[PDB]
Amino acid sequence: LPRLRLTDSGGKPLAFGLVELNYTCDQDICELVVHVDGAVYRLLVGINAPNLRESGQTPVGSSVFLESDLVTVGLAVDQIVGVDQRSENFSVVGTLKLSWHDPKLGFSPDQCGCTVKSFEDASIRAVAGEINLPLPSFSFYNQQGNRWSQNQVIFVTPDGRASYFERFTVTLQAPDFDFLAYPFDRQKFSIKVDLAVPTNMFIFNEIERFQQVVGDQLGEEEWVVTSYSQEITEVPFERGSTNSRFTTTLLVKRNLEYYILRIFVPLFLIISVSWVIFFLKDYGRQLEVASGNLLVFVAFNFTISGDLPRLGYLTVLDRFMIVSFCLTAIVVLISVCQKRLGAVGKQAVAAQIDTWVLVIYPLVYSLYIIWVYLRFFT
Amino acid sequence: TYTTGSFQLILGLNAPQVISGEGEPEGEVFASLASLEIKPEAHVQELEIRLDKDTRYLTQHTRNLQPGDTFHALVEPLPRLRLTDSGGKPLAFGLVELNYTCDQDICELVVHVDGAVYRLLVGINAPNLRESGQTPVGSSVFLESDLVTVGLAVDQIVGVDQRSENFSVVGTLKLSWHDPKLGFSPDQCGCTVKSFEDASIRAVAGEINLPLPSFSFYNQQGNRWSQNQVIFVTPDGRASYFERFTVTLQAPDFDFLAYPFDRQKFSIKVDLAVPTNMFIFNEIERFQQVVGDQLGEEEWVVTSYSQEITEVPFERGSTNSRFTTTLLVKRNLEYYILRIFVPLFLIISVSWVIFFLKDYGRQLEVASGNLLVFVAFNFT
Amino acid sequence: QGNRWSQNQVIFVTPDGRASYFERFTVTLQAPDFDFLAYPFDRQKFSIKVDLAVPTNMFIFNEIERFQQVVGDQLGEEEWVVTSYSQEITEVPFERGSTNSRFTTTLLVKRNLEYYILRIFVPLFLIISVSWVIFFLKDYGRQLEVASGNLLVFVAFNFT
Ligand SMILES: CCCCCCCCCCCCCC
Ligand SMILES: CCCCCCCCCCCCCC
Ligand SMILES: CCCCCCCCCCCCCC
Ligand SMILES: CCCCCCCCCCCC
Ligand SMILES: CCCCCCCCCCCC
Ligand SMILES: CCCCCCCCCCCC
Ligand SMILES: CCCCCCCCCCCC
Ligand SMILES: CCCCCCCCCC
Ligand SMILES: CCCCCCCC
Ligand SMILES: CCCCCCCC
Ligand SMILES: CCCCCCCC
Ligand SMILES: CCCCCCCC
Ligand SMILES: [Ca+2]
Ligand SMILES: [Ca+2]
Ligand SMILES: [Ca+2]
Repeated sequence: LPRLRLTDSGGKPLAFGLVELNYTCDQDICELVVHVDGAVYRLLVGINAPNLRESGQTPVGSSVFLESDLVTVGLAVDQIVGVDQRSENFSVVGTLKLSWHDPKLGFSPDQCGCTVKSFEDASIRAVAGEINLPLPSFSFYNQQGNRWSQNQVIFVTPDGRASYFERFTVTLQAPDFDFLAYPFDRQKFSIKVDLAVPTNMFIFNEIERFQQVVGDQLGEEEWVVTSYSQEITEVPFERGSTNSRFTTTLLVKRNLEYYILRIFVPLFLIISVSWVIFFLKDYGRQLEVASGNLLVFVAFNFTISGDLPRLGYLTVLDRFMIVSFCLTAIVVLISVCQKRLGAVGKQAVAAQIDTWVLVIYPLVYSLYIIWVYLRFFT
Repeated sequence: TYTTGSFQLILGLNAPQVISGEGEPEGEVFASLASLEIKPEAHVQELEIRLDKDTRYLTQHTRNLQPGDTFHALVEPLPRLRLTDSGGKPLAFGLVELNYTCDQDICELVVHVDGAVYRLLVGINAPNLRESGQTPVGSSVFLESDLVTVGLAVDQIVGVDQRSENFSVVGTLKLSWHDPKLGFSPDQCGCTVKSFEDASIRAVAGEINLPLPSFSFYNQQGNRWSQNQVIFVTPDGRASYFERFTVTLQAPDFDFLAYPFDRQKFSIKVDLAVPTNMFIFNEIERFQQVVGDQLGEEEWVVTSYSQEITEVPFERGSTNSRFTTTLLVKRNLEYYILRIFVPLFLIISVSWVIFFLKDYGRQLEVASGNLLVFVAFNFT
Repeated sequence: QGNRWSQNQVIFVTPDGRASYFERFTVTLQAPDFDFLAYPFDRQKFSIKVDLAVPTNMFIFNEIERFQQVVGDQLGEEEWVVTSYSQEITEVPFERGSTNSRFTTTLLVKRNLEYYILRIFVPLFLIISVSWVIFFLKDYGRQLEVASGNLLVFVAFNFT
């Protein structure tokens, strides 16, 4: 059995549980708070109902405890306008909508001769401070710097139904990025909207899809969206209590054909040039061609240096480039050794080395690819 | 709990209008203060003070004295002792002992000791300071500084500029203190928490006309971006501040001589903008992990961290508190080793191996080609 | 996108009630409709949309005035060449129901083709011709050496 007590809105005690409790109102207006402190329990409460021991009827009348105001939310993404891979942030353009019901905002038409009252170019905080009523203000959790806003409007109906509309361009931090498997990496773009009020005042309750969540645009894009989701949760809030959160997540991947055709095929041809020369039996020509192919490899590497992000740590592509360069240089070393062996009159050993290299090199490349796949993608 | 504050009391005798709370004084008095019939309660406090080479002058402020009160002070290790009001007009001089009596409605006093370590004894309504006997009784005679709790957390290092020697960081800051002047009565607002939003501590202090512990970043470059800025106060007077910041800080201490094997320190300094006799940092709160973990790799790897409170000289004399967070960082060594040193070693080996050849034309041609390969790799 | 820079902003009204607005602007506009697949032979549209912030039952665009040339001529060459333009008034759905008017200006533009042709394609053709012509030789060592050199020349031109 837990302890039960009753206090006013300031914390002054009024009654204590004996578990049951009773009180009678003396002041002009009494605002009460019920404390239960200690497992699952049943709490029964009534006003002007001394028969709570044996009620009989299903709960009648209006609710005794105050209820939170319910908010409908929706978000749509129009265009991803940038991604920063060193500072780990991205920028997005979209639209946001909020809707709720509050009888305190209602008005009488015969005093204005109008059905719709509107506020323009003002944040919800400013309007709340102007009309001296609490409203469900919000913020972006990972916002970097100021936010650009267009078509900002709030309008209210006589019954008290209010709605908010905004078109935004914002930059959001994303420390969850992981570029280890570049360019085969997959990322998540998460947009979080948090209410700036306690959960006992306002709470997100429904999700509205006023448009397509991810909009289609003409032409190609750098990032391709595979799927999306939307969810409502609760998170701890400053000064205790809890605040609601609305999250939109986009799963994205890069364009693979671009990287494959631009990098890997020319690299394969360059490697093949250094492999094929071992069929020659004139070792001077082999040495000269190997020396030229190393320079060609370096030139291609710095030509593609533009598609090589500088992050301060190694990706898959960097490792492959390093291994390929090392093997290309080892080819030149072996060619010099074979030239010397042929000069001293041991051509048979040079031919045996040629056969060994021709057999071994592709096996080494295939084994390295298998190892990379095992250690980075499973 | 109990409560503290000032009050107004209206007493009436056969005057039924008093219960309305608006009774104006009338007639001839009938009641008086009871405490005036006996001796007043004494307060005694003892302090140990030291006059360093550069700190030969010391001053202390006393609480307010009511008319009719008396003040006593003595010093035993001889330095000079004197008493002045808050402006500074002299009131008494030491003979070392000193004595004074209060004439004005409110008296604010300052004790001067100037010249080694000395004992200072002070009392209000306590002429027996020569032989006190009892351990220091009552409330403190000298005013006390307000104690502030501070904490800081780092979320992400977002950039480092190696030519201008500055870096940028994202994190969270928290402050908490207690001030009875900020207290309020709930029955006037029907609420337990009063809040201020989207305003700096300076702006709120200027709006409510009360001193508050404002702060700044010592090495801040340009403007600072702030989110979720809020101040809220409880009826007892407990206040707290919260902020999420993104800031760029100068760091002239960087040294890149041993690059890429260099090690650096990222130091974040928070200084109070008020004298130490008003507010002072006293405790460190760890509300989160000081260094937060993030998915993926980072350019800089944090090895260790520390947090410390110190005191630094302040403009217009006195001193101000400082809270410092330091991160020790290093670069990723595998990246540089695998990307630079191994290919360089292979290139050097190519130029070394050619000397086994006995056909010097081939050796010359291969050396000439390898020099060009070296230059190409260097610019790559 | 972001803030707009404005100069010479003025509103003046006559006693009869005739009012007019004037502004000189510099602005950055988003254009997700771009498609660069056929680069450098691509053609694009630059669209400028002005929307009234009031319901159509209050104010509506009714006439188009050509106070100047829509596309102004400037000395020197430009990266983009305007081929044609158009102006039109339409109606679009508005927040809190109803409708709002829209005024659209569209410019059809293309790149300078001579620049790309002369700078890229002719040297590439000559480089390809060098690798084609060597097969007339019957000394295969010379052919191999020239092919190896021409591959490096190709890579150098590509990164140039
Ligand atoms: C290393 C680049 C790829 C070249 C093709 C290799 C296929 C395997 C053929 C092995 C032949 C060995 C003959 C002695
Ligand atoms: C200079 C690059 C490293 C090459 C390996 C050198 C190891 C020392 C061997 C000395 C051999 C001398 C033979 C005459
Ligand atoms: C490939 C670059 C262009 C070179 C000109 C080719 C024109 C066609 C001539 C075919 C001649 C075949 C002779 C055996
Ligand atoms: C999903 C990832 C597929 C990666 C395929 C790489 C293909 C390399 C082509 C080399 C051809 C010579
Ligand atoms: C969706 C998972 C894709 C996994 C691709 C693995 C490729 C391994 C070879 C890498 C060579 C650089
Ligand atoms: C802590 C610093 C270690 C530096 C080691 C350098 C290794 C160079 C490798 C060369 C291999 C041929
Ligand atoms: C409208 C597009 C015309 C493209 C013409 C390309 C011309 C290539 C010239 C090559 C000469 C050797
Ligand atoms: C694009 C990566 C190419 C690497 C070399 C592959 C050799 C395969 C040997 C069977
Ligand atoms: C979507 C991947 C296409 C790559 C084709 C490669 C053919 C050698
Ligand atoms: C993981 C990188 C290794 C670089 C040297 C490879 C030589 C076969
Ligand atoms: C963390 C340093 C790894 C470097 C390995 C080098 C092997 C030749
Ligand atoms: C406007 C296109 C001119 C290109 C001329 C090319 C002549 C070989
Ligand atoms: Ca990350
Ligand atoms: Ca420095
Ligand atoms: Ca597009």
